[PDB]
Amino acid sequence: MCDRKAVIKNADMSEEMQQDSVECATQALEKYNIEKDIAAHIKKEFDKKYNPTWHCIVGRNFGSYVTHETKHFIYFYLGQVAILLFKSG
Amino acid sequence: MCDRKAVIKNADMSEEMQQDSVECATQALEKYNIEKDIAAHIKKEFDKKYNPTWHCIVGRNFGSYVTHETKHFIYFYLGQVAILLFKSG
Amino acid sequence: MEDYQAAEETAFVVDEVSNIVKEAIESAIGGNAYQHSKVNQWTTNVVEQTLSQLTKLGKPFKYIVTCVIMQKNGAGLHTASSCFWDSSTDGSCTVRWENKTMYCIVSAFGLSI
Amino acid sequence: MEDYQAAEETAFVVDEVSNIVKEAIESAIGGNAYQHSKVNQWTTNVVEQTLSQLTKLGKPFKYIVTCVIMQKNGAGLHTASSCFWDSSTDGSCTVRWENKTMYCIVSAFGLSI
Amino acid sequence: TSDAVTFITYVQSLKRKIKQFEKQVELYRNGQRLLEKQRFQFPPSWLYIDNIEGEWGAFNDIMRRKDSAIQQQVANLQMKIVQEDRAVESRTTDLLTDWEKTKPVTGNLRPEEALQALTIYEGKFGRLKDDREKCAKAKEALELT
Repeated sequence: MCDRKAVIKNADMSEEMQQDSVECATQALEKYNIEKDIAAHIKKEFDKKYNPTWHCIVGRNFGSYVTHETKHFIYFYLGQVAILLFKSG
Repeated sequence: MCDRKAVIKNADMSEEMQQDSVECATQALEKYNIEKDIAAHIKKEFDKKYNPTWHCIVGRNFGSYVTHETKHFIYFYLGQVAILLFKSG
Repeated sequence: MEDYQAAEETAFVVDEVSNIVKEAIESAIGGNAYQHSKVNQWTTNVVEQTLSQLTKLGKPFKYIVTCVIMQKNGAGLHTASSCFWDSSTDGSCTVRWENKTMYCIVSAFGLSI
Repeated sequence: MEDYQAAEETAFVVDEVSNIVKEAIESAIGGNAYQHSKVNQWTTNVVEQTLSQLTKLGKPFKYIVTCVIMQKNGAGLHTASSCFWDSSTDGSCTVRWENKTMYCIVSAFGLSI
Repeated sequence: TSDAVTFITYVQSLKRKIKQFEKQVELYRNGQRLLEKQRFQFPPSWLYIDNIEGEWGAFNDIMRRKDSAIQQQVANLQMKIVQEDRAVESRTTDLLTDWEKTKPVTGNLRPEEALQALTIYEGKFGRLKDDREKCAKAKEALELT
């Protein structure tokens, strides 16, 4: 298992939800290959667990300011795969 | 004026304010060189105009899966800049 | 000593009623988030478990259990209960429970037979 | 014939209690919109008026009045209540009222003394 | 629910049209393709294809998710209509008995007071006929019962 480390850039949220994000979204990355489909995983899954409405973005080089509910913002790098995920609903 | 033709790749929105998105993103791109700040300006302008709350991203190589408010979703291109703006939350 | 024990047996203890209601909410709701279609289902389970435990007490009083399930969307929550009974033997307990997305207030009333 | 009249007099008339509840709600609330600072006063006034008119009946019923007020923001609301008494004597009545921006659910319980 | 099942019938009438519109979009999504490889300068108010195709796909998905679902839960509506038309038949029998009793065919009755009594009867009989025809039309529109 390649330790693609959840090196963290921006976050106001629980470490537990941080790192749950980390495994399952890494799971997203592992079976699939496509950024939008990885997003489909990650956003659908936290609409399952941490409830809607989540919003996820998978890429490498972007600028995103959004509004997120308190303790609901994760934004970090998994390899060059930049992963942004915030709740808003 | 650099004629950056816009092709909107997805929308649930009214056409007038879709062209408002086009024009506002044109002005933001002409004003700022930081993609973060492009998103900043477009998102603030829309929150001011049609009442919060939106989320905007600008990038090049990106996918994203989102749940949005009806008539409150747009995703277009200006030049080489993919631009997304939805309302949820 | 015997009189005090008999009174405590026949007295409406607020602590145990509140614990029963909390256990009922935990078993029927627990960590689940709010869905509009199963509000009937958790309300039924909460009230049923509460009344079942209360009648398993054997403690000689008529019971009234009411459950209000509300969603965290900015909705204000207020439950007021002023009543008329014999205060020395009849009692009540309001248990207010929260998760990340829901209010649940269950009011229990016990009245003398 | 006298026995029927006496039984009705000691019966928990659900319609009469519902009428008292709706009159109390209308007197306390009326057609005013939502104000979170006014919810406490509105609930207290509804409950105290319901208690006063239930006591003015003179029936040997301990009366339990609960009020729930929630401002319309699309939130589906359910209030459920399953209880235990001797149903041949005691009764309950749930009155739900709503206007453009309000829901108010009032539960009144009469238990034979 | 009559009105509801009306729209339910309505939505069936749309289904074929959906397919129709769908294939139009198909032909459309072909022609507009030529549009870009015929070097068209797309106007700003001109809405773009992917926008509408995405929202239309979402349209079909939401319709087939919720309208279908609400269509299977019709058994409660079925029994509601059933008991409604039993009540209609009962009221029709009551009106039959009332007509047999009320026959003013005797001439000793003062003609215009009996006329107004027959007018009350005809008003309630018209209401009964309206109820019967409404129940029959709701039954045939729902067409599951």
